[PDB]
Amino acid sequence: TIYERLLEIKQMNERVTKEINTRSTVTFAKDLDLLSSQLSEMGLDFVGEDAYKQVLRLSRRLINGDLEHQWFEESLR
DNA sequence: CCCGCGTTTTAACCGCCAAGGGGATTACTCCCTAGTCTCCTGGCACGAGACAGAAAAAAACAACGAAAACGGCCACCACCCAGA
Repeated sequence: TIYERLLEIKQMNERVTKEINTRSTVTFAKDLDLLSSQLSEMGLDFVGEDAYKQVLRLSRRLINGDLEHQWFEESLR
């Protein structure tokens, strides 16, 4: 069950790292501050590195309890 | 109408997990309250005077209790209709 729940994350990780590393803003949310800075202020946004390395790192953070089980949900959302 | 007993359904209860609001505490600092001296004027005691109200007597009226009249219901008689 764990292996099957991580294989999909692997494939989607290739594709989704490709995606996330090119998440464009538009023009007018920044001038008027219309984007969600919440997942960035506490560094849960997946910008900067792999997806099948931040999912596992976040899982570790969650098991140790350092990461809320609610914010992990949004970050994976 | 409410108690009693019985199926049938509902949700209370337990227990377990996850999250965080807010109780509780600590440390810093200041602004508010206690305290005190001097000043005085508001509140109290005393005196007074007069009018609001108690009283009162008398009249008006406004609640309590009998016989006649009117209306309604029941019984009896008369008239009309239906049946034998």
